[PDB]
Amino acid sequence: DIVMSQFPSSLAVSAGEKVTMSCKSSQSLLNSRTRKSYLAWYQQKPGQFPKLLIYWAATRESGVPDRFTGSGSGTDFTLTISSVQAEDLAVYYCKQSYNLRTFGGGTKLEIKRADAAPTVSIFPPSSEQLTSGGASVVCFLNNFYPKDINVKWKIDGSERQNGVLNSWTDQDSKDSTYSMSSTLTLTKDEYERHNSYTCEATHKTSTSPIVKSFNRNEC
Amino acid sequence: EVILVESGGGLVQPGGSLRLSCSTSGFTFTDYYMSWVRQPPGKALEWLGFIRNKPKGYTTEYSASVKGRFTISRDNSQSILYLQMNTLRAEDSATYYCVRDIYSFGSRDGMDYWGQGTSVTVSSAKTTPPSVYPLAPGSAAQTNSMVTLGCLVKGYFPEPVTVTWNSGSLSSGVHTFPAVLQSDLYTLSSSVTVPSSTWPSETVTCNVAHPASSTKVDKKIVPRDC
Ligand SMILES: N[C@H]1[C@@H](OP(=O)(O)O)O[C@H](CO[C@@H]2O[C@H](CO[C@]3(C(=O)O)C[C@@H](O[C@]4(C(=O)O)C[C@@H](O[C@]5(C(=O)O)C[C@@H](O)[C@@H](O)[C@@H]([C@H](O)CO)O5)[C@@H](O)[C@@H]([C@H](O)CO)O4)[C@@H](O)[C@@H]([C@H](O)CO)O3)[C@@H](OP(=O)(O)O)[C@H](O)[C@H]2N)[C@@H](O)[C@@H]1O
Ligand SMILES: [Mg+2]
Ligand SMILES: [Mg+2]
Ligand SMILES: [Mg+2]
Repeated sequence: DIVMSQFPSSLAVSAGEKVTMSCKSSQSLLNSRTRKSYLAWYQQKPGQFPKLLIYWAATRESGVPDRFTGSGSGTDFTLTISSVQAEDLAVYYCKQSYNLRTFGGGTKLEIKRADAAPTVSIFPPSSEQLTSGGASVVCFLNNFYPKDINVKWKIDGSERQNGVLNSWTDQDSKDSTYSMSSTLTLTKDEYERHNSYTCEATHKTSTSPIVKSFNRNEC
Repeated sequence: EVILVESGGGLVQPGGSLRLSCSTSGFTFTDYYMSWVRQPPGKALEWLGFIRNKPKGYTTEYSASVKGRFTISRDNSQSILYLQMNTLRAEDSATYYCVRDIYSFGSRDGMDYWGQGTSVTVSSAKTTPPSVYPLAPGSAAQTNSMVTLGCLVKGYFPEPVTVTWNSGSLSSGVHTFPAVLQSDLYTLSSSVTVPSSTWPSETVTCNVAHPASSTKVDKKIVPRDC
């Protein structure tokens, strides 16, 4: 069998910059008669199916932007993207078709962009959820960058760090920003024995946290 | 227009078996080699095997990883591709893709068309439908202009769950967070942002689909949360 590998595992550049990534095979993919190397490149944007970009090592699929160029032969290959665009955010995979087919492990291309502050929204538990005996307080932190962000929850002025779960979206394909949800889940009983619920977001873009809260008693 | 559509995915218990289908249209099915490729959540693509075209006699070949356990077949009159998966285990949990492969060696190469894929989860846990909760702003507007709403999808299994807003109309301004597995149950949330002159004067509904339990829920976001 042939082992396919790629490097680096991940790379980051700003829009407009050029990027190169590599692919290597355990054995030569060159056919001595045809002189071609049977290597292809695929692009898989976050959440969608893969798209064929290049085949036979250097032939671009019709319709694929000329910014994408493949090169190499034998066991060593490269994919170059000149003038990277925000939408180029994706994992790129190489694949040999010399003997059956085998995919490499992929190279994730991340995009760097200007810092942006998050937009914070807080939501008290729905009446529906209360009927099930549970209570989730949710805070969305949308369209920010960089990814690193801290959320602090406070109930009646006290910090609550138990029962809190955070979840980040993949980078956006159009504006390269991130979004994240912070959810504090309590039982209906505990939720009802407190008044103030606050989520505080601390991000690089400011020295002062963005705070959102409601009182429940003012509900 | 080439169309590949996979079906058959769902929850299977360890040691169980499953048959996936791939309907095709828009091209002469028999002229093409067809492959199956899978992808575990957050992991790399993995080629599983192929079935050759007419001139080559429709012969099959498989990846060492599944050879002896998965088989591929094709119905040349209906133009449907199949993947029979036997004796499954956790490691087989993944999205399975139907892909059009080459039609000849000297013409070109590459898997040029792919289906959307169908998810398979191998687990002993029980299929559990989700609860969908509408998230409207609390009784506190503040600096208005844009309004953000959301919906919490909680306690379901297995993944995935599909969330749309006004049947997709509200694309853009929508963010759906990755599900988090707790115990044997998943929870995720989705947010949508629209101008305040749109909601609540106009309707906003989050549409949730959970294939595995054949469930579809519509939750209109009604004002007066808290
Ligand atoms: N059944 C086939 C067989 O007839 P035969 O049993 O009488 O020989 O072979 C003839 C072709 O003539 C012979 O060619 C080989 C050398 O073959 C190759 C080469 O130089 O390596 C490749 C041949 O490929 C194809 C074909 O077009 O004929 C397609 C191949 O495709 C796949 C696969 O399905 O197997 C998928 C593809 O993506 C890629 O992975 C490819 C792989 O890289 C090839 O190694 O495989 C495959 O189906 C092969 C088949 O395995 C061949 O047996 O056929 C083809 O292009 C031929 C040229 O036609 C030659 O002019 O070149 C000679 O081997 P040798 O050791 O070099 O001498 C052999 O002696 C020739 N008889 C084929 O037409 C017939 O259908
Ligand atoms: Mg690479
Ligand atoms: Mg592989
Ligand atoms: Mg054979």
